[PDB]
Amino acid sequence: PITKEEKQKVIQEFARFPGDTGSTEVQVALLTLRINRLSEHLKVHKKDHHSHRGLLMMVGQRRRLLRYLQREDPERYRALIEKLGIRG
Amino acid sequence: PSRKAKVKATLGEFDLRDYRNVEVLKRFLSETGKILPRRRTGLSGKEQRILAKTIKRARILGLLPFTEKLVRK
Amino acid sequence: MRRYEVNIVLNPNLDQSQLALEKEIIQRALENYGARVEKVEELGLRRLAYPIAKDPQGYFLWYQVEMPEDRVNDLARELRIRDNVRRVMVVKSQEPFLANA
Amino acid sequence: KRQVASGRAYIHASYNNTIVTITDPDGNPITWSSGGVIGYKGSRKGTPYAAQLAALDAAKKAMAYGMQSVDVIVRGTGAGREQAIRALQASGLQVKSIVDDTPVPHNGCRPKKKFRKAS
RNA sequence: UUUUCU
RNA sequence: GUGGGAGAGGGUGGUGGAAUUCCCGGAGUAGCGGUGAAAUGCGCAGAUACCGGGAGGAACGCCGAUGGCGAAGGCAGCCACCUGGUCCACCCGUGACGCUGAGGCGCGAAAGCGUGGGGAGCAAACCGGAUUAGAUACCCGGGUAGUCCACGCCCUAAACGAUGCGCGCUAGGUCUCUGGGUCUCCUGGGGGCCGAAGCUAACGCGUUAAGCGCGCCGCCUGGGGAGUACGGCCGCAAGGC
Ligand SMILES: [Mg+2]
Ligand SMILES: [Mg+2]
Ligand SMILES: [Mg+2]
Ligand SMILES: [Mg+2]
Ligand SMILES: [Mg+2]
Ligand SMILES: [Mg+2]
Ligand SMILES: [Mg+2]
Ligand SMILES: [Mg+2]
Ligand SMILES: [Mg+2]
Ligand SMILES: [Mg+2]
Ligand SMILES: [Mg+2]
Ligand SMILES: [Mg+2]
Ligand SMILES: [Mg+2]
Repeated sequence: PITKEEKQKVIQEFARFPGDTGSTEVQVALLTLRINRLSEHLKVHKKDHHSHRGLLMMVGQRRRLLRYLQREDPERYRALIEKLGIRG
Repeated sequence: PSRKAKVKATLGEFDLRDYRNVEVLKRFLSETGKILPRRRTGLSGKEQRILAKTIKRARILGLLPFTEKLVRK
Repeated sequence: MRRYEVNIVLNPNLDQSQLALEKEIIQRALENYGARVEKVEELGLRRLAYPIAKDPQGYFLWYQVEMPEDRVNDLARELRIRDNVRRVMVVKSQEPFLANA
Repeated sequence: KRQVASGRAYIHASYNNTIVTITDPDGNPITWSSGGVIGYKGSRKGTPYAAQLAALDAAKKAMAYGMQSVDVIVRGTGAGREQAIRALQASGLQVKSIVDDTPVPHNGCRPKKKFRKAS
């Protein structure tokens, strides 16, 4: 599980400014996190199809956020990915 | 008419989550290791749902019977 | 980590030597698995609701530990090994749910 | 011959017969009877009367062994169940106690068609 | 038990 | 985002007791079983009924609901681990980032197929008994595939609410599951019932709409021929579209 610690570590880590809890960058960061824990959990458990739908929704939501991000500030975009690891 | 006295009233406060308080749990079983319905336990959807789980654990820890022979008859 | 409750029931026919012996293997067990004992209860011999291993009685324990979740399962894999240990139930600690209180 | 004095009276009632097995305080059968043991052969076997007779008989044979006291253990539902019981209560045996101990699965084996459909 | 057609 | 909550949602490992079957031991003896009646069948190599021990498979009684969870299929012994969804509170953060969705991709009850394993109970086919004018059936005795597990296929269904998804608007009453609050009431999420207006061929629906509206998808165009023929794509096959 993602502990409060690990989480808020990411939040600050990507936050646009002091107190930034839900910006495209933060959100995309948190999603990326979960997507990885989950994608991992499914390497083992090839048959947990129910959770897989979760993953599918998470990825989708991320795709949308980024799509919007790039649409708005294409720079913040290139930055986010690189920093994270997306597009890969 | 399931109107004698709900096992709840005939009992002080207690932690429904206690899987070892035999003396208390025992109260919720019948003349058999069967879990009394709510008309009997006098509990409630949420409570009863706990009681049950608790009772099962006690069962496994050889602390509560899964079943008993019926007398009288 | 997390707060667990380890219940153990063993042979009620153990002499103070045998009894103190298993409690030793248990202690090392807990230890070798990062289990830090917060407190302990030992009700001792109690009347089972039904025989367990032909025996009509049981000697109960109750070690409340704090250990790594990633090893609770493995911890019990070991505890059940003792021939006199005839019951091991590790439960997650939970706030008591009062009622009619 | 052994003289048992007190013992158990297992009644295997059912929608097809009913059979009684008197036993010693350890469960070892002394004597037994049934609808068939008595004259009865087929359908008649499961009747409550074929149970009364089987009970008294099983009881008589039990007296000859020295039996005087018994503990009844009813098992299964069936005509002749509560009859068998009354048959015993009478007889030369004293019925110390009565207990229903019919076996019931906590849902384990699939019943044959005859008994499927319920819950 | 079952127990067709008109 | 922070702080709470309920749940048979899912995956892995482990583990509990009841019951059936088989095996061993004891004690006991003439039947048991089965039906409308019976018979096949099982039993003196000792069955049935009773007690003790062992093995194995499969399913989890009460709790259990008129209950809950999930997108659907569907999900209930207990424990731990891994994991999806979701509701409430605070109003903290982003700032239209939204809805729908041809095709694609994934999931998808049962039966069925391939490889390996397993097999207690049940049981297509089948082998018998009976019933009948006949009985390729209904009832009874056996019984193989299968039902179980793993991996890979198949993709169908009364896959049903026979009701596509999202949003806004339109009396109330009553029961219930779960959360909050100043908690005999108020506020939110969910499951039911009666009903305003309104709708409906009628039955009925009615804030969980089948009412009033906007967006997008799918589909229908008399019955038989026929979900057939042909073609194509898919499948090991059955067969699917
Ligand atoms: Mg969760
Ligand atoms: Mg604000
Ligand atoms: Mg602003
Ligand atoms: Mg199947
Ligand atoms: Mg197969
Ligand atoms: Mg059969
Ligand atoms: Mg048959
Ligand atoms: Mg399928
Ligand atoms: Mg409501
Ligand atoms: Mg009207
Ligand atoms: Mg109505
Ligand atoms: Mg035409
Ligand atoms: Mg082909």
